[PDB]
Amino acid sequence: ANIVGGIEYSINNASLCSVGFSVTRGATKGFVTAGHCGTVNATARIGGAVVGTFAARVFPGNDRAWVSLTSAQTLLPRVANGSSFVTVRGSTEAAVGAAVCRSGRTTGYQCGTITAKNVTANYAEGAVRGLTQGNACAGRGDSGGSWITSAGQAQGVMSGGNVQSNGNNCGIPASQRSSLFERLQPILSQYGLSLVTG
Amino acid sequence: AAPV
Repeated sequence: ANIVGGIEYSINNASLCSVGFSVTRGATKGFVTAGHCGTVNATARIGGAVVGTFAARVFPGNDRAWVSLTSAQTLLPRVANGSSFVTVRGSTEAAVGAAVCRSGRTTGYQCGTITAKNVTANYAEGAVRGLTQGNACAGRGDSGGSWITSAGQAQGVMSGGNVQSNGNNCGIPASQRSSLFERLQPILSQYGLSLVTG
Repeated sequence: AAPV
């Protein structure tokens, strides 16, 4: 499968999540995603084909994971934007007020600005600390997807938000949205990964 | 907030 930020993948033929970013670990290919999407060794599929398994994750506390893929997958330095693509150029962290977009299988590519950093989400499973908050909307299924600037600087992966009864926070004003992402930097150093760029 |  072609691995691009934002596309859907399933875990153990049940849940759906979105791909965050293509990365490598030495000769191993992988992608970073949300920790709440799977447990170590869970199987990931893309378009009904097995592509790899969860190699590690932390959730709750943090919300991160990486899936190691088979040799046959094609990693690309790109994030889905409808039928087009945003090229990943690096991982400079943007500051509060920067504009940012996110991509995932449920709401597509949405943009907004970062409103706060170091936020705690109180999930049923336990607290998740250190999240960055943006006001781009998102829905159930967007988790693990990419957060990136239009300039191609990868910011992190989708963790959660104040989803309403329709499954997203897209029907409420930007002013009232809380969409949280796990920072990419600590995920790359924690697992020794390098981002694929173009 | 909820995960996703």
